[PDB]
Amino acid sequence: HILDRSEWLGEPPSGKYPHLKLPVSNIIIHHTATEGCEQEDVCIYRMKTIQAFHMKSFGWVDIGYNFLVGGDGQIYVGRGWHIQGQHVNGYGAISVSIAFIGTFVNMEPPARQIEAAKRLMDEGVRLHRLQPDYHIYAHRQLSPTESPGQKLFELMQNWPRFTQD
Ligand SMILES: [Cu+2]
Repeated sequence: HILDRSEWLGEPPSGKYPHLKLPVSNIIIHHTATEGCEQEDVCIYRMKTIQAFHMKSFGWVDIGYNFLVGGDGQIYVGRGWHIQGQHVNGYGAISVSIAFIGTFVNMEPPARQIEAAKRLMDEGVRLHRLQPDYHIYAHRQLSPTESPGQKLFELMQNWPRFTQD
């Protein structure tokens, strides 16, 4: 279940932003450092609120992430596959971001949230958005941040395609 901008009731982007050359080789895992969401209506509310924060507080053209996944086990489309993402605690790696909605410092995401990210990535490969040999990194490997949270970072150690280096 993938909710696009029309389904999470988002605003259109306020301007253009550099395109991503596809397929991309890297996925970067974030957390949103907000409350999590375990049912669609709450996830949609969170998405709207995060988009507003990014657009109004930071002045960005759109919610910063390419994709987000909710504790409801659903995928939320942010900027999508074709547009470069933007992130607090920035980095320049050519990649697509997936933000786990929530804060995973001392709690883990439910299985269904992790499974949503996995499903998103396999679809990326099928539709030629992600290279077949793509690698997965944590935001904190690339920038001085806690993101995606200690507990989620621990879980990632055993993920297929997770790259320590
Ligand atoms: Cu949909």
